Amino acid sequence: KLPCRVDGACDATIIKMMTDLNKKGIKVASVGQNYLISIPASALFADQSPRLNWASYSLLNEIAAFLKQFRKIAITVTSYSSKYVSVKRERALTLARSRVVSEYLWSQGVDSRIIFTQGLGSDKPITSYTLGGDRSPNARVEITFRRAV
Amino acid sequence: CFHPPYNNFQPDRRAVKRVGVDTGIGAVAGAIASGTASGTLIGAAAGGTVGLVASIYRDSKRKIIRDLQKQDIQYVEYGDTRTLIIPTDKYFMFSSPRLNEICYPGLNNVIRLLNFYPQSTIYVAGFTDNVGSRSHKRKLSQAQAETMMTFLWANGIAAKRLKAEGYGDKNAISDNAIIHGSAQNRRIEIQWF
Amino acid sequence: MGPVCTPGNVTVPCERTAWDIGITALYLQPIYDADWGYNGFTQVGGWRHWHDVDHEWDWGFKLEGSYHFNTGNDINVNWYHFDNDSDHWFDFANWHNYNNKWDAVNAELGQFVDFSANKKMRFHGGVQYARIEADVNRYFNNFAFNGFNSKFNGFGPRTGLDMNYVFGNGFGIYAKGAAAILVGTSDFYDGIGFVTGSKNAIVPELEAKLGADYTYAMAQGDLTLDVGYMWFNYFNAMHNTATNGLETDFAASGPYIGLKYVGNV
Amino acid sequence: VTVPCERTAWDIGITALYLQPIYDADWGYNGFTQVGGWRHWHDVDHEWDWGFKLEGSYHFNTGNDINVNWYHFDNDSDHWFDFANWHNYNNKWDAVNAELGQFVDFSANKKMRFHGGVQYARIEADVNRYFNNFAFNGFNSKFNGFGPRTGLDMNYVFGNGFGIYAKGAAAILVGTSDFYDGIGFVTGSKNAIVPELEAKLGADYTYAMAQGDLTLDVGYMWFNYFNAMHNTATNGLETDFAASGPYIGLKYVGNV
Amino acid sequence: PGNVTVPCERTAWDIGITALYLQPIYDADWGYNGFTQVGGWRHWHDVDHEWDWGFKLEGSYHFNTGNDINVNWYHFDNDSDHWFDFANWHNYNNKWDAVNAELGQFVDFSANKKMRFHGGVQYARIEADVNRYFNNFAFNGFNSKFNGFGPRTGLDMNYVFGNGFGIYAKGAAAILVGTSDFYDGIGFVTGSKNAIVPELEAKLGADYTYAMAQGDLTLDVGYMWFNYFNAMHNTATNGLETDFAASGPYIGLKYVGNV
Repeated sequence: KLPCRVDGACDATIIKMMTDLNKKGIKVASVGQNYLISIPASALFADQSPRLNWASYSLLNEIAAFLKQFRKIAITVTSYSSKYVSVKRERALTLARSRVVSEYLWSQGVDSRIIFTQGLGSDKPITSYTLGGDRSPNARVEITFRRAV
Repeated sequence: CFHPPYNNFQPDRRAVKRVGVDTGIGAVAGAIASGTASGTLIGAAAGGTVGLVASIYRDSKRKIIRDLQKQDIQYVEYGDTRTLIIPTDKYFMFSSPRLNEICYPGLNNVIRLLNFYPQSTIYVAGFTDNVGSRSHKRKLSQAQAETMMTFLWANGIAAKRLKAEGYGDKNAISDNAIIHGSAQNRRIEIQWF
Repeated sequence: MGPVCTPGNVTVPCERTAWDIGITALYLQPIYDADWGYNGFTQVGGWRHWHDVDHEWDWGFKLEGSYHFNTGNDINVNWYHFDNDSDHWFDFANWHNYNNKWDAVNAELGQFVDFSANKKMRFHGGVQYARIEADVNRYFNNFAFNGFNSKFNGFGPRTGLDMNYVFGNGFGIYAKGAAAILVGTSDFYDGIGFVTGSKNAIVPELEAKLGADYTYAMAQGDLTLDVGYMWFNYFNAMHNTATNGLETDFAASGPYIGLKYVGNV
Repeated sequence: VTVPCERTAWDIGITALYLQPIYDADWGYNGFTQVGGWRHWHDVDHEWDWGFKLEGSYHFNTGNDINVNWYHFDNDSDHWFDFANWHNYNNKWDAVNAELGQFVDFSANKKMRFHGGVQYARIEADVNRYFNNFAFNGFNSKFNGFGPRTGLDMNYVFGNGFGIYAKGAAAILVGTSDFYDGIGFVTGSKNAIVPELEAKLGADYTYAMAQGDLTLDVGYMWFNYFNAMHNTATNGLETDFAASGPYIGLKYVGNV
Repeated sequence: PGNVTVPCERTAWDIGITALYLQPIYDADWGYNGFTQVGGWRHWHDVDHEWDWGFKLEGSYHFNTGNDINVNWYHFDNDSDHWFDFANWHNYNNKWDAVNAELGQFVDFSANKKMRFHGGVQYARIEADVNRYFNNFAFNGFNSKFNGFGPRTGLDMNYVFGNGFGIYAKGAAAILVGTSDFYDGIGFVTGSKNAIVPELEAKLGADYTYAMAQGDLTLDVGYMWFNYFNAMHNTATNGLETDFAASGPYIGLKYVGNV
């Protein structure tokens, strides 16, 4: 007579997806209700370009499937890139990357009232090892949100 | 062989105990199988090396994280920043900085992990749920964080490598309007680089 | 891509001047090649089964002192000393006795590195002088028969590695191996065949050890108990015409247990 | 330099080796022909044959890997020194190496892998001399050995997967060597110590599969045991059993 | 405590020439020839190869991350004479050529100690000819030749004190596949084998370097040893097969020019 859970979401599939994402080099982590999905940008875009590889749309499809399990209110997609040319260049590149990922995720309908976007360039690194291009550890895209109820 | 409550803050020696037990049982096996002194020595050496290879990756990081994951402690690593999140419902007595001793294994486990990073820097931060006055939450979180810092220092961590702070409901990792989320909120974070 | 990155960006340790003295007891057995390993025979219907020397295990020892100084540079001077008197009773009518002496002095400059918090290694190169000796005497049931002899002494370099996988908690597994080359003078004299010879020659050599060690810290220094197994091999050691062959390999293998005391300054 | 950061993975590999074995001077010369007053001795002329190598290994802690690899090689070769009489060689060689290795980075191009461990080897040689129709006697020699093995491998990768490698190592083995010759009516069984040298070179290309890495390599390998066997049936006394040959190989490393 | 940062970008060339004062050595099988007999005392005579000169010439190209492609050529030619008796003697001509093409990498563990790990292909051509003479007559001497090529690996240890002065020790091992042929005139025999021969070499000594405006100039003085197992073989000698080796000093000059 009444729904037995949130529509189209199974805990077993949630754990399976989290394990798979952690397996393929993507990072999925949960702290309380705060979920973080760290994407190595080497597996989403080309070298220092806001261009999605057509081979990476399977990865973004799996991500969008993962985000459809939880009932959230506001996602936040952010980007970070290694230092290439100048502050404006990587800031604009990260903003474009975040916009691309946001519009794709919003197109593959994930129920979220707001999807924020920001590009901080290389202002918040997570490693002291800056050697490398976008193969660098801290050239990534962070999709973070808080499960609602 | 091991004093239960923090083992007098002296270095744990489970590895040598396991190696000695394995050498003894290997000597027993060599005596039983061959019955000759050379056979007994060979069996003892084989048992000792078996105990070495067994307790040698049983004392590696991965099993330590698995074990402290077992009680209630969660380990989250990101880049170089590694965080241990410890609940203050199983590890601190009700509304008091008194450390809980019944959970002496897990806390001991924590020390082991932190001893794999001798050059690290430790931030210990305490968080409590929204109930009570602001000053109450501030004082209680600060007391719990300071107690954890003292415990970390006691086990052999240099006093300059610590910084302990207590936030109130300021940083939140769950919604305080619900029960289980509020339960997840009360915690101690141990960050190191 | 290595999202976590705290590699072994350093491998050279901080400067430290210290001394160390080490003593090791060695439970080995020596062997030669086939040219000298077999002697005599038993005849069953023309079936001649040769009788091997099958050296009974003996005990040798090693001492070494080392001086550690800036970075991982250390100087180790080592003496290996081994004596063997092995009988071989191919029958109750006659037998032989072998006196095998092996002495080796090794001067060693080594560079210490730690590839990570766990695995350390120590490259080492230097020189080595070795004096090796064989005195074989035959005997009847009570008549003392004469045997032959072959001596050699040589000098030359030696280089290799020192792989210590240390897991913390003062325990480690070590595998060491090195190769040496010696130029020297050898001689042999045989009173049975009435033949003498003396010449300069070349001996290559490979040695290795493999085992487990434990380091205990003390306020004044460090102690290390190391228990394992040792192998070495010297090529073309002696030469003699009386025996079935002409040349002879000179190898040995045995377990070994030792203590090493390091004291800081 | 830099030690590669913590990585957990399993990996298995299968390689096929086309090799020729070779004896030293003591056993190389078999049979003779007298022509024009001269006498010529016939080269042993071992034929190339397929052995195989299977490695199972596990990368557990930062810059480390425990590896096991088993070599199986068999040879049934025929040699005629003259028309009426020949011999059949049946030479087997099995060798398992279990070692611990440290992988180290020196640049984006050159990497190395140090390794130390143990290895066990059975080397067998059965000789059946044959008249034209009748089955004649032969001589056998078995050596079983066990001992340490230390080596270093240097890989050079130009990016995108393609690269080269050169892997050298030395080992020492002790065990039991026994021989049995019927014509001379001699049999013996003694303990013996044999050294071992080997090296390999080749090239290799890797493919970044979604679940891991598929590493396909091609190479050549040389090895030699000194004083491995011995018998008086041959005109010499001791042989240093050695071999060399190419080998293809497929390897798969899947992260845990 | 931080060190061992591989050398920076360097593209240059270098060439080295070295004179070698070499002494060859055979094993017991070939090292003894002839005999003198005094009351049943049988004193065999060592061959005692006369010490000869040889040359090593090397050219190398240094490229990215301090790597280098280095090719060496060693050439040795000795003609020794030994009279076992007063009515005959033997001349021994030994000629050895070696080509070593290595790819190697430099390593700077500290400001004082450095390493160099190299690997590549080693080719050798080794011949020994023995001619017996009744003080005037070319008798039936025997010859033994072997050629081979194969892998070679090695490690070089340089402890430098700065200002060019330093000590060096390089040790390497190699294995070769090739063919060895022998002809024995007195024994009326000949043969050929597909033979594979291992080898070890190790050299120690001292080096000096001085800074050029064009590059660097080094002088090296050392003592070297090397050995190929079972290089040659013949029934003519008392034994069957000979282990071949040599040892000797050497002094040379290596110039590296920057590009």
